Amino acid sequence: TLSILVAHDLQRVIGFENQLPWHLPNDLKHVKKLSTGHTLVMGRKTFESIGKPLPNRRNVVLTSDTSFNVEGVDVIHSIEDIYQLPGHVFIFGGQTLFEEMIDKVDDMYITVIEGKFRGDTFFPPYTFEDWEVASSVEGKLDEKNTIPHTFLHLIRK
Ligand SMILES: NC(=O)c1ccc[n+]([C@@H]2O[C@H](COP(=O)([O-])OP(=O)(O)OC[C@H]3O[C@@H](n4cnc5c(N)ncnc54)[C@H](OP(=O)(O)O)[C@@H]3O)[C@@H](O)[C@H]2O)c1
Ligand SMILES: CCOc1ccc(C=O)cc1-c1cc2nc(N)nc(N)c2cc1C
Repeated sequence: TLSILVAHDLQRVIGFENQLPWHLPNDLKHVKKLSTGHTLVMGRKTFESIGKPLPNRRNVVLTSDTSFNVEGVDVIHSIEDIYQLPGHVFIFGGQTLFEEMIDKVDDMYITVIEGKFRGDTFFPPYTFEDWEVASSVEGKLDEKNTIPHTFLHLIRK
């Protein structure tokens, strides 16, 4: 299976100055639950943003840099390389990867951040005419997690 994994706000903002615009521990827990034991494919900027590979899963970085050879990270240099990766592969960002992959993926695991943030990078537009809502689950709020959010699993019709 090839899936997108993304958090975007009400206006599809995903990032600002190479980081997330929001602090939301529960979204990171969601990512952990979905992708542990599986594969993440990410662009070079996203990787440099996190700074090290995420534990307990295969981290794959897409870059044109032929000098890229980082411990605990597998590198790929083409979109076409993604299709040779076994198991459940999650397209992990950022904007460029999402734009390149949204027409190719089986499904999407979206965390809708129910706020309006300043962004400089965006998830591409999509329509529910093309995507069935397999599930929609409201995130629980508390002291550590104060921004309303909804976990959507969308499957291409
Ligand atoms: N909210 C979220 O779900 C989420 C998730 C991840 C990231 N983000 C945010 O997204 C933003 C970053 O997005 P971005 O678009 O600027 O960068 P990005 O997608 O993370 O990385 C862009 C880089 O990926 C590489 N790349 C992409 N397609 C390629 C291809 N076909 N062949 C070779 N290399 C390719 C290139 O690296 P080289 O220049 O080295 O060739 C390119 O410059 C940040 O603000 C970050 O915080 C948000
Ligand atoms: C680009 C900055 O994003 C991060 C920085 C730190 C951490 C820490 O776990 C996680 C993220 C992060 C959260 C994310 N959350 C969701 N729902 N989906 C993603 N595709 C995603 C990707 C990254 C990279």
